[PDB]
Amino acid sequence: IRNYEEHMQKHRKDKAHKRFLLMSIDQRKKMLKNLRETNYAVFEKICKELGI
Amino acid sequence: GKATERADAFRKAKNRAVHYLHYIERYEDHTIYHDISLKFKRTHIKMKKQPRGYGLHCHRAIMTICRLIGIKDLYAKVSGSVNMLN
Amino acid sequence: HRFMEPYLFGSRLGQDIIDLEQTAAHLQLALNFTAHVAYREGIILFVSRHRQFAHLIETTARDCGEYAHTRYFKGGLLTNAPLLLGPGVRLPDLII
Amino acid sequence: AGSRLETVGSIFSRTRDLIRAGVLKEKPLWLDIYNAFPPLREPVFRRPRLRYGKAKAAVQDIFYHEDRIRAKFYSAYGSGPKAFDLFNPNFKSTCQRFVEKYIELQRLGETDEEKLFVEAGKALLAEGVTLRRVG
Amino acid sequence: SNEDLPVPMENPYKEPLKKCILCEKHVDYKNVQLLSQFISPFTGCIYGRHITGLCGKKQKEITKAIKRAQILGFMPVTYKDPAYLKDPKVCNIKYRE
Amino acid sequence: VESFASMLRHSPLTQMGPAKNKLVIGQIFHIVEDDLYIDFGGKFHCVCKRPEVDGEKYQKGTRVRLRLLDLELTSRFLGATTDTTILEADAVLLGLQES
Amino acid sequence: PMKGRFPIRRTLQYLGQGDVVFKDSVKVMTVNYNTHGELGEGARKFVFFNIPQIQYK
RNA sequence: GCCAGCCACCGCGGUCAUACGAUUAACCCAAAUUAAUAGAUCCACGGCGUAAAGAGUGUUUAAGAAAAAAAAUCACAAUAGAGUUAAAUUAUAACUAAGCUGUAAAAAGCCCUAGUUAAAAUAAAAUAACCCACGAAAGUGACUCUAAUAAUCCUGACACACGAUAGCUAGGACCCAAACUGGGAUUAGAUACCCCACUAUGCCUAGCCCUAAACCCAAAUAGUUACAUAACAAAACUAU
Ligand code: FES
Ligand SMILES: [K+]
Ligand SMILES: [Mg+2]
Ligand SMILES: [Mg+2]
Ligand SMILES: [Mg+2]
Ligand SMILES: [Mg+2]
Ligand SMILES: [Mg+2]
Ligand SMILES: [Mg+2]
Ligand SMILES: [Mg+2]
Ligand SMILES: [Mg+2]
Ligand SMILES: [Mg+2]
Ligand SMILES: [Mg+2]
Ligand SMILES: [Mg+2]
Ligand SMILES: [Mg+2]
Ligand SMILES: [Mg+2]
Ligand SMILES: [Mg+2]
Ligand SMILES: [Mg+2]
Ligand SMILES: [Mg+2]
Ligand SMILES: [Mg+2]
Ligand SMILES: [Mg+2]
Ligand SMILES: [Mg+2]
Ligand SMILES: [Mg+2]
Ligand SMILES: [Mg+2]
Ligand SMILES: [Mg+2]
Ligand SMILES: [Mg+2]
Ligand SMILES: [Mg+2]
Ligand SMILES: [Mg+2]
Ligand SMILES: [Mg+2]
Ligand SMILES: [Mg+2]
Ligand SMILES: [Mg+2]
Ligand SMILES: [Mg+2]
Ligand SMILES: [Mg+2]
Ligand SMILES: [Mg+2]
Ligand SMILES: [Mg+2]
Repeated sequence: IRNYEEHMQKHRKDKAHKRFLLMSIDQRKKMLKNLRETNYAVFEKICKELGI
Repeated sequence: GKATERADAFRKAKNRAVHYLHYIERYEDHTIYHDISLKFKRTHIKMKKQPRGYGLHCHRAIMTICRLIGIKDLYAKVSGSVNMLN
Repeated sequence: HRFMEPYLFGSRLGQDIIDLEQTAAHLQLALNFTAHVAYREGIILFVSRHRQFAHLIETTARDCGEYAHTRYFKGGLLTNAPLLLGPGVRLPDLII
Repeated sequence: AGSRLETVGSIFSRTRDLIRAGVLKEKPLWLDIYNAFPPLREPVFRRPRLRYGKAKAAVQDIFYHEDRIRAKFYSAYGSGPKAFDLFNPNFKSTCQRFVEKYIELQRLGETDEEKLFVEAGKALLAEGVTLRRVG
Repeated sequence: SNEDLPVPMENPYKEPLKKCILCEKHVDYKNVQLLSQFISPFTGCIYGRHITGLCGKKQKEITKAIKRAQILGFMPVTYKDPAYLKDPKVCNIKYRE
Repeated sequence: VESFASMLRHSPLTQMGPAKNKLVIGQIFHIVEDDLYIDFGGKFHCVCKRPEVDGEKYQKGTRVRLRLLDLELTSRFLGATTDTTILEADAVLLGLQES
Repeated sequence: PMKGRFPIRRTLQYLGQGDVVFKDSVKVMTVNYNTHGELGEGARKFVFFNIPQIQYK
């Protein structure tokens, strides 16, 4: 996700990567919800360390 | 049987009928052995076994065939196309 | 052919091999059935549309005293027998 | 008169049903033979459907341990100088002789294929046959 | 108990699959001779599979290698280089009849 | 009684292996003006043309030498459920049998 | 019923043939089960078959 | 005698009507009969290639499925930047020629033209390709480099992102093609097909518009070849 954002800042009109960036965020958003509902202690540490 | 004249049409149909004959088993000579559900092309016909008292409640074409076969107790429901040949 | 799968012993380098063990069982009944219908004075017809053994098969029936038909087969021969052959014709009781 | 439907059932099934029905009052002569001697499979009409999907045939390939030995001989020496004869039921081919002596040689406890192949060729040379190597 | 039945083994007579002309060989855009043999001398066109006879992998590589030399300045575009006109013939097309 | 499985193992057909490039002798059973119908022991009969040398001695029952290539010529074409056989075999003439 | 894996279980007779009557003191039933593993076969089949019968009564 | 009139639906009557009106006879209900309006009843546990029906595409939320097994892909033309040019054409120059373009046949146009030699820019990408790869779809096939193609591998909207071509707003480019327009010819007329000239525009940068026979008219994920041919086509079917 960080790599795509750096790519997006240079090539603004690129649309294939912009779709990839949005889908990557959604998948991470879906997985964070899954992690929260199973292991809260690890989810809190992951949320704090990565800045999400 | 098909011909140019109606009178000749009947004669051809009768003679060619005896060449094609089936034997239909009759449980106790009054009903089919078990309920039958079939879908011939686009015609849905369902037949159910019945006791001796209540008999011959079927399509008017089915009743004509049933009286010829010998079945005297049957219930039949026809769904979809009602074409006589099918 | 799909229906010949049970009767095939196996395939040898793409060439199918017929299981003679099943052939012997079938041939034993075939000869047994053929003789019985001939014992009861039955008409036997030899039919083979192959242009390499037509003369051999035709001579085979003559020696046995039976009938053979290795020529072109007319459409309404066995079915529409009265018109093709004659008014009253006794149909063959077995076909080979 | 009779039934002319091919797909209803076997000839035996229709004939006995019509007789039991009461329309055919003259029993055919072949019917009695059929009752005494029935075939392995009753002749019931079936539609030759074409096979689709992952289904394959059940026919097994005809391969033997001899064939593996024969492949090496054909690969190395090609076809033998002797001409194959299919008219003789008891014909012994040059490759067949090589396989037979190969089986006897390996019964002595030799496992290396190279030793088995080289010695077998030398043994055949002692019998007078020609084994000109190809290439 | 019968040892005469066939065993479930693979086919021992499987002849090795045919190799293309340039199989296991490294094509390049610098050797003009290798690339020039697959070009029509009169016109400069590139032969197809039915004429070249190469497989599906080395046919694309030759096409890409040739076009790289066209622009980089290593071989003529509209005709075959006359210096390599006497190389052995590998194509299956005949013009003289 | 010998089992059918043992018969195939020792049969000459099995010992031949692949049919390609095999020297098999055959006997002529039918003669035409230029075609020689030769039976080499296979399922079908191969057809060859009379050579220009010693062609007068190729008669019925004569034994010749053949090089089998395909046991039965058979190919598949598009739109055909079943392959169309030719009911023949492919072979070439190497000369007459050396008695 | 035509649709469904087991259309028989969606008829009045199947809903009425299950005889499990809870006492007047039972209010809430909580069922937890897993969708994987062979140990949960009894639990999953209990949910798939018997629960509609229990709720009906 | 398509007149007067009849019908619940299909229909009858246009000088030989079992349908109009009357008569004879018959049929069916019966102290009721017929007509008119409401009501009982009646659609899909059926379908979606050709019939009304799979929405242009992908992800995700709500929600729901999991239950046996098993599954991260891949030579090649994805995409977005940066640099580059073979073959053709044109500005332009020299030389020769008087004609050059155009059609079934001509006219108009040009003669500032045509042929040959020399040659930028813009635009478009022979043969390879009888190959079938990449991307979610629409799409992509001249060369080089950089960045790069989600998910440990279910379903999911009106939400988020995208979407050929034509069209709009502003700046730049213009070889060539070219709606509109003008001329020539054809025709009864030709504001059409045919011929000549030229504009919007097709192109680059930034923004918008969000439409297609966006059709492989066949939805996604797992499977089966059993059962079984409406027709035609690209065989039939099960589960969520
Ligand atoms: S067959 Fe190996 S590279 Fe062509
Ligand atoms: K190009
Ligand atoms: Mg109707
Ligand atoms: Mg009236
Ligand atoms: Mg009148
Ligand atoms: Mg009326
Ligand atoms: Mg009246
Ligand atoms: Mg439609
Ligand atoms: Mg449709
Ligand atoms: Mg949809
Ligand atoms: Mg959608
Ligand atoms: Mg959830
Ligand atoms: Mg760009
Ligand atoms: Mg300019
Ligand atoms: Mg003029
Ligand atoms: Mg000029
Ligand atoms: Mg393509
Ligand atoms: Mg996808
Ligand atoms: Mg991917
Ligand atoms: Mg989803
Ligand atoms: Mg658009
Ligand atoms: Mg546009
Ligand atoms: Mg535009
Ligand atoms: Mg406006
Ligand atoms: Mg503009
Ligand atoms: Mg312009
Ligand atoms: Mg122009
Ligand atoms: Mg005009
Ligand atoms: Mg499209
Ligand atoms: Mg659609
Ligand atoms: Mg679609
Ligand atoms: Mg969907
Ligand atoms: Mg997917
Ligand atoms: Mg699928």
